[PDB]
Amino acid sequence: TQVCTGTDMKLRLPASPETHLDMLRHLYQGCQVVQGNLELTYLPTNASLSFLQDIQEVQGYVLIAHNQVRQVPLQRLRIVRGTQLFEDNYALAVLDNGDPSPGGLRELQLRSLTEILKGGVLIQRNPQLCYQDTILWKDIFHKNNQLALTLIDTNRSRACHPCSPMCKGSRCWGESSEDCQSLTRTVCAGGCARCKGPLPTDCCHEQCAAGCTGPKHSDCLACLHFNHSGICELHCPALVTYNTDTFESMPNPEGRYTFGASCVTACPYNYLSTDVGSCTLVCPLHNQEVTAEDGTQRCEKCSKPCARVCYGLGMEHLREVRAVTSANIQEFAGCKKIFGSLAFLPESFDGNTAPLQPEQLQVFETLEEITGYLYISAWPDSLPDLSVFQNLQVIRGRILHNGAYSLTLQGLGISWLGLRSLRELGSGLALIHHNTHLCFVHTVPWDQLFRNPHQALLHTANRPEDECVGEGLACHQLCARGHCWGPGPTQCVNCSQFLRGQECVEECRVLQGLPREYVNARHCLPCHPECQPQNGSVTCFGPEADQCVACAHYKDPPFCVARCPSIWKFPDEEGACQPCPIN
Amino acid sequence: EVQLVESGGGLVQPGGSLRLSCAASGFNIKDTYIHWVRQAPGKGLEWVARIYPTNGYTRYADSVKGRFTISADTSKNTAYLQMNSLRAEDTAVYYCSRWGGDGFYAMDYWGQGTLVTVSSASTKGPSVFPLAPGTAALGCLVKDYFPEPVTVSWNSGALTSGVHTFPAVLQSSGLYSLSSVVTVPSSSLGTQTYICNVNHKPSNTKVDKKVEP
Amino acid sequence: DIQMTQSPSSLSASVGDRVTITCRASQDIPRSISGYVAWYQQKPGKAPKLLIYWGSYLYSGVPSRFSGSGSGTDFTLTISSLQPEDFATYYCQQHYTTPPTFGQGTKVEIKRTVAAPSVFIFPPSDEQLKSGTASVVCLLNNFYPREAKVQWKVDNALQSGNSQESVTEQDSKDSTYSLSSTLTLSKADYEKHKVYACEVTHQGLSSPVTKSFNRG
Ligand SMILES: *[C@@H]1O[C@H](CO)[C@@H](O)[C@H](O)[C@H]1NC(C)=O
Ligand SMILES: *[C@@H]1O[C@H](CO)[C@@H](O)[C@H](O)[C@H]1NC(C)=O
Repeated sequence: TQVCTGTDMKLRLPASPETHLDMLRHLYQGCQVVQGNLELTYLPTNASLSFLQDIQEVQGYVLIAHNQVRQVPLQRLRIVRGTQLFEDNYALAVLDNGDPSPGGLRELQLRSLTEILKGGVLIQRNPQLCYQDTILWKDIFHKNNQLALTLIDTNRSRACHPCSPMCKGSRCWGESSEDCQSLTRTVCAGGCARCKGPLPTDCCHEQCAAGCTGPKHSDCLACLHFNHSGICELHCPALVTYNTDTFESMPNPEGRYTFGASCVTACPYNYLSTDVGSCTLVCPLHNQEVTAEDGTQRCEKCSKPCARVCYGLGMEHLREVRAVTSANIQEFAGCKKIFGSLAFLPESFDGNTAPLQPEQLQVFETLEEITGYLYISAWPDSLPDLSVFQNLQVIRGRILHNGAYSLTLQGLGISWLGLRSLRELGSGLALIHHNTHLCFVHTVPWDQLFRNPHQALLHTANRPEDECVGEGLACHQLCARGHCWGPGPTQCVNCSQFLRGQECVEECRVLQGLPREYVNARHCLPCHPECQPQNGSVTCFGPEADQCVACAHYKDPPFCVARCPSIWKFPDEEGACQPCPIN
Repeated sequence: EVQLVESGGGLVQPGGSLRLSCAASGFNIKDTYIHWVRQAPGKGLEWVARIYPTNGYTRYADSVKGRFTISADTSKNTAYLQMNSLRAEDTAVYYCSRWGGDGFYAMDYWGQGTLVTVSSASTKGPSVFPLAPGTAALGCLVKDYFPEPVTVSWNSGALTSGVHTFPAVLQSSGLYSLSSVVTVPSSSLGTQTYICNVNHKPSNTKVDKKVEP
Repeated sequence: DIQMTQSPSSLSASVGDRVTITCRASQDIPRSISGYVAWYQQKPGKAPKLLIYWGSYLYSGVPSRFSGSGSGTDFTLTISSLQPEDFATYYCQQHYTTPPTFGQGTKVEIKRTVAAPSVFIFPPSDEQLKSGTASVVCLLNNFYPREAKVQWKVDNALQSGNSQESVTEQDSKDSTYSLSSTLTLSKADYEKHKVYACEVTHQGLSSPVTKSFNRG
């Protein structure tokens, strides 16, 4: 699907090399527009990167570092926007790509790269790279970005074949004839921002951003601001228009929300609509999230000083805080929804700052939604599961660990997960690895929880499956479909038969049983104490003391009662609470 | 003292939804059960729902089952009745009543009732006409309105003797029409003053027309 | 479940006389409901008042002339000295089972000295005519018994089906009725004629009497 999210890992070492590349493949296969940063790092010689073929635009910056691979096929990339920048300076950073026959990047091959709207270029310590010293970078930088830094190292360990003789000014991205830099700014007639040629009638419209196949606002190679169904525009159409006489708001039916550099009739799945017409991943100040009956969340206005919210890591007062710890565990007391993330790390426990004791973890027993991510790299040996989050229902992943993962469990050796209420990972990837004693992984129906095709479970080095089956560690037979989060009848995704509390069971106690029960939506629920259990029949029709087939003791119609109330009554012949004759 | 007050009821389209609210007062409803009984126009009392607020347990007449939910917010000392999927047969006046103490299950206290009409028709506030007067009898003629009722009242609370406010009737057009009259001696006519204060809450409208020789 | 079945469904008695409404439970969970039935009084439009609970116990504020007895599944509300205030529908209820069910209701009505009406006839004023349509209304005030006919005569033409019938609930003090017959006609066949009539037949009349207005 055309728009993917990016990552945010900078130069940090991926913790699971064995799955690192499937994460990139999953993010990027089919993606044309990276809503974030494109970071390609720690890739070995034999890494196939064909899934990058379709990328045209990168909203953030592009980072290519510590790779032994020889080619990154980014030939379709037209435009880097530089919304964020590597080291707050660079839109493109190519660093340390080469061995510490042979390996390392040989040619950038960015032949469609015509526009860098903000930021500059850093290229350092690439032993086998050629042609980079050839490029007229000032042509690629936007008019308002001419003073972008360019810090470029040309130290190589080999000789370069010249640019193909096809190349105009001997400026190229590679030795091939399709690798000549095409210039779109410095070679233009008049004051033209971008042209497709030397004439003044080649010249692109003022709303295009990288070039054009013509003079119109529908002929742009990229939009400088917004794409409105094929037309590049300065802004989208407002959701509201004003009555020419009275100025009452009128819903504009050509109305659109802003999403990245697009106009859209509805924000996409995990995003929030604002009254301002944006699609955001977080309400801007003094707003509250409001959830329609569609499950479709809006950022509406605060009608007063807004209620209190539980922020998690990376929000408000917890913005700069690394881990959940003893110092801040009470911050979560009584929270049902956390705006932000929760990260548990070795320092959470092995502390000045104390050790977070396992029982304090119960604060999260009331937790149903996390809007950021959940990351666990440490967890007390004495707890076999993640049941303190039994009631967690959804992780949105509007913020993801390393830009990538919405759920992450590693180095724990818990024994099962037990996140039994977890029904949705709204976005982001699930990385579960290096949990020696962890079974019940493939017992979870992962893709019932995922919401878009760029999501998957990456898992390696947990307890091996044959070792789980060889100890009878499998879903209890009452769980439907063979899907569960741990051992026993409480851990099922759905009971085949009935539910008593959290326990799946074969039969409620309608006919045989110590405390007799009725049924309600495949639940076993108690008959009132004052119902006499009936041999060979149903004992009760519901919870209330007046839904017995017959009374255990006395009756004060309509209710079976333990004793007649002292407004003075007494038991008569047939057990009925008659009133005393004198008060 | 002790009372209940029904509210939030009036006019709805077929297949619509409305929320009746029953404001308890003078006792706490945790101590007893709260009932909704309804009455169609010129028909008997039909028990509709019960709730025991303490634990929220509810029971429903088969007719309303899975359409009206009844709930009770203990903090407010109030009980609600969320009607959904309103049929035409649900057109009636709705009283909320309580049961008494612990072992006393008669409906001892009742509210005043709110009318609920299920029909697609808008609210036209009527036009109020006069009529022409030893017996001096006169009248007002409030015509073409929907839906009921009408609070006629001659002066503040001055005239309540020989005062007859009639019931309404469905015209073939689909608009109601009543007549409100009053009698007094012929030695008065044009001396003091006589204004019938009519009211129609459904359309916020109000007229205070008069009668004269 | 249980069905309560009252009888009679309606009755008419005179002031001071003894009235007896019965109510009959219907089920195949019989036992003896006697002591677990209640009675309520309701007046037109107003909300029900509790009269009797646990079969025979008189609720506070209720006159003693109201009494209730019962045994088995058959119960009886007597009113030992009927008063004009007592005009109403009376309901029994059982709460021996859930849901608690009401009887169909017994309409009481006070049999009173026959009384002829004080007829009036009212025109559509200059306010009412400046509109699009009009309406002349014919009143029968403070009369008893209930039944009465009101024929319209535009000059001499006998009307078939262009009028409407409205009647008051029996008065709580004198227990008389009151009726309004109105003839639905616009300004179409209004400006035509000049002498509108209204004739009213009633048991308390020797012979139909009529009233009208003069246009000036
Ligand atoms: C504009 O978006 C449309 C899809 O609505 C697409 O066909 C076209 O390529 C886009 N144009 C630009 C310049 O991105
Ligand atoms: C069980 O799963 C079903 C989907 O089959 C879901 O609708 C339901 O809410 C779940 N029931 C529980 C565990 O309450």
